[PDB]
Amino acid sequence: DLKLPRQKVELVAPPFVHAHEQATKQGPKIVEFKLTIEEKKVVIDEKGTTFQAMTFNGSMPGPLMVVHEGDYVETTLVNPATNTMPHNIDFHSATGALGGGALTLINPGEQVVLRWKATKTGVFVYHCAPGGPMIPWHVVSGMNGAVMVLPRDGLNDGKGHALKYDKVYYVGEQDMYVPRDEKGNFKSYDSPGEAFTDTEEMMKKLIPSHVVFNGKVGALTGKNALTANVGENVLIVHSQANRDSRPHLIGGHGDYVWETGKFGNAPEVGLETWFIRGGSAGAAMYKFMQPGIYAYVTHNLIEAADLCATAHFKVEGKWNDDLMTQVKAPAEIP
Amino acid sequence: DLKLPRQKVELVAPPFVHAHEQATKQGPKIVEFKLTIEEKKVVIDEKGTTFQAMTFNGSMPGPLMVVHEGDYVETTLVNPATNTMPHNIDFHSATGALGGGALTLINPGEQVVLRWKATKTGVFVYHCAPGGPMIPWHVVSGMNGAVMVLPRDGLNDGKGHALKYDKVYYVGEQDMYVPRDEKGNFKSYDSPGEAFTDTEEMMKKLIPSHVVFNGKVGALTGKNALTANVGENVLIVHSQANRDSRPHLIGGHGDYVWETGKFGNAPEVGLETWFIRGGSAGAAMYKFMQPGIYAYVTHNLIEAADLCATAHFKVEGKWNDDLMTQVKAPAEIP
Amino acid sequence: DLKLPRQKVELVAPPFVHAHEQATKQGPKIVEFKLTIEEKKVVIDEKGTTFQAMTFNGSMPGPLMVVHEGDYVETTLVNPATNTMPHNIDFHSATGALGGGALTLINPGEQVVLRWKATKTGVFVYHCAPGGPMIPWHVVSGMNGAVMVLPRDGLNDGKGHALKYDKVYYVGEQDMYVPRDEKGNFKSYDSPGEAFTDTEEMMKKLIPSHVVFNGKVGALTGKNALTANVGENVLIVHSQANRDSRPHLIGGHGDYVWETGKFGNAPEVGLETWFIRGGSAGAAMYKFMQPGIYAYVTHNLIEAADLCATAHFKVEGKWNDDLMTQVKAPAEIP
Ligand SMILES: OC[C@H]1O[C@@](CO)(O[C@H]2O[C@H](CO)[C@@H](O)[C@H](O)[C@H]2O)[C@@H](O)[C@@H]1O
Ligand SMILES: OC[C@H]1O[C@@](CO)(O[C@H]2O[C@H](CO)[C@@H](O)[C@H](O)[C@H]2O)[C@@H](O)[C@@H]1O
Ligand SMILES: OC[C@H]1O[C@@](CO)(O[C@H]2O[C@H](CO)[C@@H](O)[C@H](O)[C@H]2O)[C@@H](O)[C@@H]1O
Ligand SMILES: O=N[O-]
Ligand SMILES: O=N[O-]
Ligand SMILES: O=N[O-]
Ligand SMILES: [Cu+2]
Ligand SMILES: [Cu+2]
Ligand SMILES: [Cu+2]
Ligand SMILES: [Cu+2]
Ligand SMILES: [Cu+2]
Ligand SMILES: [Cu+2]
Repeated sequence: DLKLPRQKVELVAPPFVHAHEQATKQGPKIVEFKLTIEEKKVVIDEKGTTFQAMTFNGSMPGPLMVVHEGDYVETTLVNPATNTMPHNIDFHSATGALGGGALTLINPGEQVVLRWKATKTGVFVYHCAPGGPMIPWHVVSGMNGAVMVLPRDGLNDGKGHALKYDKVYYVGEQDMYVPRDEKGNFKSYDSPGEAFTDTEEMMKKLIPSHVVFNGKVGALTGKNALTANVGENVLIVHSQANRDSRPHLIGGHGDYVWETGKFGNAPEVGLETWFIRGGSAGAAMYKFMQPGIYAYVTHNLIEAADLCATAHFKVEGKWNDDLMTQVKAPAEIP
Repeated sequence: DLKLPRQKVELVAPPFVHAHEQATKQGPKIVEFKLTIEEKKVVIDEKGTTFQAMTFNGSMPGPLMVVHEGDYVETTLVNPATNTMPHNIDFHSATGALGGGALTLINPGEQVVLRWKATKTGVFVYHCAPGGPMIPWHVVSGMNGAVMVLPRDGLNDGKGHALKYDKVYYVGEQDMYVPRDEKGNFKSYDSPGEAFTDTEEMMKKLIPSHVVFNGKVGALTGKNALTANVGENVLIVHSQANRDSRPHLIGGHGDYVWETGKFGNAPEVGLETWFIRGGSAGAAMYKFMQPGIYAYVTHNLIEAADLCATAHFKVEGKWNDDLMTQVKAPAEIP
Repeated sequence: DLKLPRQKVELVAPPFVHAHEQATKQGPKIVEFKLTIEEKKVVIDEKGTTFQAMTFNGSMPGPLMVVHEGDYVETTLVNPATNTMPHNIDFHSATGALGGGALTLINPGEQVVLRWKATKTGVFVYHCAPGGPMIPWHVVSGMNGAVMVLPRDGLNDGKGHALKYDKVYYVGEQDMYVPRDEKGNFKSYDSPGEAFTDTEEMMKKLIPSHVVFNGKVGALTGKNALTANVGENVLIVHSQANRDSRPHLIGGHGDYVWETGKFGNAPEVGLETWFIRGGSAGAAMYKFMQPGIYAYVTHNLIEAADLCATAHFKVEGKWNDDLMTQVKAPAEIP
């Protein structure tokens, strides 16, 4: 019935983002994505704590899907028979049927195909929402990601100037609720079903045990640090499907920030810390001016340093002494 | 002394709103409202948990009061002798005397009349504030509502285009603190005074037991779902007098949103989730494009699904397959 | 190497702010500040609870530093030998080296001199950040303040009109984590090092025991109330280095508010309550219209009334009956 060209997208694991154009001369197309649900026990910290995760495509967050305004997004959702629970998908970018959730419920062994038109620009959460108390449980178990709907002319600053990024990263923040036993050690479970009772009791007290980026403490540090060069404009897309976050780039700024994540609104300029409302994604762009290590954190510093919510950037380039200099190194007080 | 025409308003229970004009050719008037305090034990969940509520006009939230910029709002506050405590009222829309709280303290058996000029447009909280530790207790017991001060020319989009709503609903979100006994069951009390000690201990730990719309789990579901039709522009006013909230219309958007609630500022466009700061009201308008059920939630999904914060909309009209379609129904994986 | 005029600033204790110009015809200069770290046991409430504080210049918050865009800020940080721990400083206003933290780590007995160029306007947090789990601990122990970077032409409303304040106050909000013993009394400790284990356990549960302005319950009340006169435009700078806050002036408004704190963005108008994201500072200006007492609170009313987060303003001038009047004093119900 709908006769537009079709384009397949090969999704990639976060924090990377599949190849895409910013400004395009393509007209609308049907863009085809596939997500396969995987339920799996994973390690979430350096002490070896385990967690019953539920994921789109094996990752937390699920992959970033990128399209342009007026595209039709056609998603094949697959729930293999090796899973134990029904799942679905709700796109905050979509209109009707609970974001698609009412049309995508699939038992283990089934798949479904949903199409929605991308009428609203910005970055948006997607997540599983199977019904009732299951909705929060599936989301905080890892079943969330994001989709970016770009204007066809790319991003702008709201004063008529183009904003082009040199690279984009997707940082998905996940609040996790891992119960402790009487001795005070984290509990491990054999199945998501068995984790449910204890996990729900903890969830309703609203305090996470862990808050992590990309699924694990230290995921985006060391070999897996984010990278840039002095002079590069980097877009950081940040989502949180359940709980607020307050991103901050230590040693940098948000030069242009859409904290509510929606490109019909002009970005704010020159922020120190921005706010991602639980159930939303936002985006910040920064042109790096200095080399060295930066940390990207939520600026609840207890969550950042003690609960897991810290990423690093390693930046190459030349140090600018005009911007900052150590006038006198540490020395004994006169 | 002040010689303007007087107009009486018959308040209605939320989520409905008394009849009013958007744009008006009336000039300023003295608009007269009456609020009668009622203290009462109420049921707040489907399990039969009870709660010592304190309310304006018998409802949680108190009713929405609607006026226009430059009107004088004259409120008669009544504290009948059947109540046990002093009460007052603080309007965030008003200027001076702690929002009127310093001029409205009334013991059981008394009434008072306050007038304030509506110099600031937007939606604003009102709440009881009797002094000291009583202030939070009365507010989280249900003594809060909102008032909407419209521009005389009605709402606009900040680019010169009128925004007219077809209907308005008021959703008041209430964080409730109900203590549990040693067995882990919710406690019941014979009076608000007796609930005070246990309730205050719990309040200071900052985690609610319930978060509800319109006073009870499921208040705005079933027979009492909100309603609309495809093509209707609906304004949703949302208040939270004590704690943040992150409203989201599942399957829709906020087409025009004043998250800080104040109409001197242009609305933001095309939001997925917005943020209501504790101690404020905000407003979002959406033109429905699809029929069916929508849920309106705070997008802390634990609060929404497990603690009570979910409303429904039932929308009539024709399904738009261009916006969304199930391409292939659930079927066995090839 | 850098040959600009030098200007020394004598810092003053909050909530006051050192003398400065708004709009200036001075060009860039090197502005020189000195901060001396002090670790000390302090009383934080009227019951006599003690707390192991760590401070810049002996105060919580540290003093407000005021400069203009394009100034170079040269800070001497001193860690006297009477202290027990290493410390450093991170300015959110600065670019590179973790905001200066990577260049300013000093042991007891040492000092360091850092210079950074003020390229971004607004109000910004500064705080200690010595590494790892120490980062949150030093911040919630009191090691944070703010710096205001003004445009050279002073503030404006984003529609071409100047906004000039008659006075400025700095309100620093501090979340404190004081553990309790088995009887339920607050614990006291002999050193910050000894407070660390118990304090960290409590911090990771994310619920503060106290939330205070200017370091103590009631700090900004009584003799130490903030003051103004009817007709005065007052700027209130508010910071929170770790946790969100929702400032509200009871009986007033935010006439012009930069909630994200950055003067490259136009202020919002006519707010009731605004939001300071943890890890940021914001600023609100209000022209007082009515005399009397006002309270300035975070509008989580439990935090304000029960945990310590309330300041007062005493305002002199003539009462305006047009804005508000008690039409009928409290009287028996007919
Ligand atoms: O950045 C969005 C912001 O910019 C304005 C112009 O100030 O509109 C720009 O962006 C629109 C959406 O991308 C474009 O269609 C428009 O052509 C462009 O000027 C604002 O209207 C908008 O809020
Ligand atoms: O939506 C408010 C926003 O729109 C602007 C114009 O961009 O002003 C409009 O609204 C004012 C308040 O309602 C009107 O008085 C004005 O006439 C109208 O243009 C902005 O100034 C304002 O922030
Ligand atoms: O208040 C900042 C806001 O105002 C605008 C004009 O609408 O720019 C003003 O402020 C700039 C920064 O101070 C000035 O450089 C400019 O000259 C002045 O018009 C907006 O661009 C800005 O976002
Ligand atoms: O050991 N179980 O709580
Ligand atoms: O049974 N009372 O806690
Ligand atoms: O008495 N100590 O927990
Ligand atoms: Cu699922
Ligand atoms: Cu959702
Ligand atoms: Cu009351
Ligand atoms: Cu209030
Ligand atoms: Cu320190
Ligand atoms: Cu910081």
